[PDB]
Amino acid sequence: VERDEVAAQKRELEKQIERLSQPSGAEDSRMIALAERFGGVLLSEIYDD
Amino acid sequence: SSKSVANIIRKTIQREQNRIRMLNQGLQAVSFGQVRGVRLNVNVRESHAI
Repeated sequence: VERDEVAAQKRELEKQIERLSQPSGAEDSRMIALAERFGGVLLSEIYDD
Repeated sequence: SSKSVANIIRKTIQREQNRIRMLNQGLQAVSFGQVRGVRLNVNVRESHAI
């Protein structure tokens, strides 16, 4: 039980880490295709710096 | 990291193509002998695109 609880916490941590990964950490699940399919740029990336 | 490398290569290629296309506009309609225009053709090699 302790192992499974720790594993759930772990999985949440890696999911959170991944969500910030690429191309610039955002809702990249579909934001990617939604972004390159149209000649636009992510606002968060625009304000990246 | 590999995905990021690929994306940055693609972005740089697009930017350079845009810049070269912009520069190309100034050489339109240059009359030299039978020559009437000059272009810098930029392309992505298939052997590297794949």
